[PDB]
Amino acid sequence: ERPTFYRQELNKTIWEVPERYQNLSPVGSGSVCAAFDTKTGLRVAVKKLSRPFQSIIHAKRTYRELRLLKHMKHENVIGLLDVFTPARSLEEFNDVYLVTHLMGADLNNIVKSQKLTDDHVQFLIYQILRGLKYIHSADIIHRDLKPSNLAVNEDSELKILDFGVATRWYRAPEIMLNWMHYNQTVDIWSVGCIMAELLTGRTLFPGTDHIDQLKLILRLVGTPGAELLKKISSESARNYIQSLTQMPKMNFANVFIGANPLAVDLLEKMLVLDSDKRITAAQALAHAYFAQYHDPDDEPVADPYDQSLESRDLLIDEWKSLTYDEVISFVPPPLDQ
Ligand SMILES: Cc1cccc(-n2nc(C(C)(C)C)cc2NC(=O)Nc2ccc(Nc3ncnc4ccc(N)cc34)cc2)c1
Ligand SMILES: CCCCCCCCO[C@@H]1O[C@H](CO)[C@@H](O)[C@H](O)[C@H]1O
Repeated sequence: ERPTFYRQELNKTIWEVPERYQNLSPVGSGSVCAAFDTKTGLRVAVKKLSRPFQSIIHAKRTYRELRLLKHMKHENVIGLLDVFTPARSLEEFNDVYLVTHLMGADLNNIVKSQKLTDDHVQFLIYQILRGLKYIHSADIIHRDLKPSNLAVNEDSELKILDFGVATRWYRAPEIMLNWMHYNQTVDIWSVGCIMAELLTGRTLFPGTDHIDQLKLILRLVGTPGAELLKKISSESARNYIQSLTQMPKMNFANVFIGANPLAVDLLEKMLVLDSDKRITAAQALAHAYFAQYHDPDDEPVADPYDQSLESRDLLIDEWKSLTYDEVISFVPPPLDQ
């Protein structure tokens, strides 16, 4: 069933791809070409992974990304159109290519190139939360949500991805404080930071580093209360928190001047320091702010995903063979009609 492959050098890089994919053109940097998919009609991104089996960290990362992308089947989350290698045997297996729908803009472009209406914010944050509900239901935490990880087309349809502007700006305070474990609601923190930026056109917490990032956060939300202090396991974190000059929680309505009050109320529900008290993605979808999009009959959950597999301690050649099996067992999506 093997397709016919053709070779081409593109910016001093070899590219060996099925005939299916035509008119490869580099779009930046592994490395990515825009292509025409003759099978489907669609414009695609073909990403040739960089040194996928260089080391155990690379091989594991390769395996994890392939497995995750094979699992994602939701309108607001990146999906896999195809995965291929030009190898006809495991023994000649060294290259992995991923194929996805080609993206135009990201949300860093739309924010930095527009003044967004409240109506448009409603729709974009809705879709982010709808993809997160799905991702979170598989017990997956994104951990890296920021505008550049959110693709948005000319129809304002949005997809969550991970390309793999500081990330720290959108990171929950518990990750700043190097918390041992963290909750799925770290991602809700990020959405709050993103939503804020879409409403104001400004980075909410542009910390120059991690201590500075905490400082800026605490300025808005206040220093921890005695309920929250009681939940700090770390002796060192606990001392440092108790060492702070107490700051009061700001009223977000006096900060987000001119914004829709329902949008402000939601921000108050997302940007809570205590993560146990943060609104969840599924709860967020039912907030009055999304009254005109929310459809509890069309906000699906994912099948369970076994994370134990990508976390084993295996040799390079074993991750390699496992990745090969995932490539071979790939079943393509159905075409539209
Ligand atoms: C590194 C890594 C490791 C493990 C998992 C991931 N994740 N995780 C996810 C979630 C949690 C959201 C399921 C998604 C991914 N991987 C991912 O999104 N991969 C991806 C992202 C962007 C592209 N690239 C382009 N695509 C579409 N148009 C373009 C147009 C231009 C351009 N330069 C690039 C592109 C290809 C693959 C990522
Ligand atoms: C000084 C700023 C540090 C405040 C960090 C507290 C915010 C995190 O909140 C904490 O998240 C944990 C991780 O999932 C949970 O186990 C705790 O119950 C929760 O209170």
